[PDB]
Amino acid sequence: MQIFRDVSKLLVERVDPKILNLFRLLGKFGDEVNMPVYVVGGFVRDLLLGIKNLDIDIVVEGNALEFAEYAKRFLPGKLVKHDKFMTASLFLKGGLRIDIATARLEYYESPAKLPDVEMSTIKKDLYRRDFTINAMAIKLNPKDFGLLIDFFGGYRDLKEGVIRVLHTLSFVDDPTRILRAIRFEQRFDFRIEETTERLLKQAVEEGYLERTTGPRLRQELEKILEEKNPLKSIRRMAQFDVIKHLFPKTYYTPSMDEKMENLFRNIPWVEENFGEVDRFYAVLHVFLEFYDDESWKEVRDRYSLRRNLINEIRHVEKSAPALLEMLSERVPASFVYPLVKGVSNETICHFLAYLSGEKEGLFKSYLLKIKNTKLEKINGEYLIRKGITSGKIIGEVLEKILMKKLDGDTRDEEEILEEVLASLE
RNA sequence: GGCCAGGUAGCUCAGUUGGUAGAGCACUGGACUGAAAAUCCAGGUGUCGGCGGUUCGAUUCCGCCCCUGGCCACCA
Ligand SMILES: [Mg+2]
Repeated sequence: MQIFRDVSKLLVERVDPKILNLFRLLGKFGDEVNMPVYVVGGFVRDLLLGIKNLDIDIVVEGNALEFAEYAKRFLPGKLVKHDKFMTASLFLKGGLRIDIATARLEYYESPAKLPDVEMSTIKKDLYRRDFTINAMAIKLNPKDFGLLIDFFGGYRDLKEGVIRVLHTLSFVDDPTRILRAIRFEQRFDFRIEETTERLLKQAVEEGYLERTTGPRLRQELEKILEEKNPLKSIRRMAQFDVIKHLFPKTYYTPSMDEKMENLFRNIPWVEENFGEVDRFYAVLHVFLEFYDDESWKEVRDRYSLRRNLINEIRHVEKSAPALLEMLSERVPASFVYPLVKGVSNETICHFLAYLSGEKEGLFKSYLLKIKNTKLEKINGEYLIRKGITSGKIIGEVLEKILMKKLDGDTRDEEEILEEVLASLE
């Protein structure tokens, strides 16, 4: 299979001129310090796919700290060195960020061994990457500038739309990929080929998913839910039995599946009308239903979660069937008010996950009715001017006139107020 | 530097239809007992992190900061 290709034309045509000049300069610097310079990762992939990619990952063969320190004087900005893994991050004044890493054999020799055929060193660095499409590099050195370097066939997999791991232990080294793969499947329209699907299933069933830290898995989950087709992602994780390994007490049934369908269907509506909605907590709302205190404590400790989330969830699971019967009997909005009263948008999404069709339209209508229709006059300071006073009572009265206003009867103010006061006797 | 969480008495911590402060312990004495391991009934605790805003009124609703913890900052 063909390894090297010429992307130079694609480079100059597609890439932003600023980033391009940065590439040129970095390559030249590399020639000056006798270090081969590459740009690697998602940038290459997106470059082939015609997608804008801001973050740039540079891989040099040599000391990356020396290369960065060398490129700092010529490039305005702030250098942050981490001497652990020999990596540096150079923040340019333009707002761009350059990530520079070291490619070396962990033995090698000094001075730097000259270029070897097939470029073993950089190959060794690209073998550690997750998927073939992210395993490709591009040489920035002026002589070789615009050289696409693909050992593992990431180009072929890019044309055929294939998600493929590098080796059999890929999911063992970084089980987070189990999620990421799925995300990629939904990021583009791509398919996970047979072997890595087997490797994924094996990885999940062997409990490598639980070994990894919570926050990373939560991060990849959040990234998954912000992609284009969340439903297909959730169902994909369901196929691989990922959901129960992430959340032990969550069992994915056709009922829960339908809930997720309604949920993702109604999320754009809530986001439109009620504003920004966290999709992670929106999904956990359905997932974490009927969790006992122990399990909730564990799942909250693993992936850090709001301590008040379980209260909202339990509120929903408390008022859901009653809500169903309310919408079934065409009950006035005054009775549906206390349930959705002070709740978060995520809670509202959860409620919407329980219904479709006529009940959906009705609940949305009542929702928009509650969102609007707030107040005109009277309330507290004006009730001070009147017979009542001193605390809770007047607030109760407020809720009364609000309820009479939500029942469909609205004319003016003190008329409804007088009705309420007459009913207080 | 990025992200996710917390701050409630001296300590560890609960508390959402906004509506006047909560539990165990820290803390003392006595009954039984020469004394103790011990249990019994028990004597009062708050700028609810800081500050604006909405409300008659905010620990709560919201925005901006202070502080603590965790994840991450080769691969990721
Ligand atoms: Mg980067």
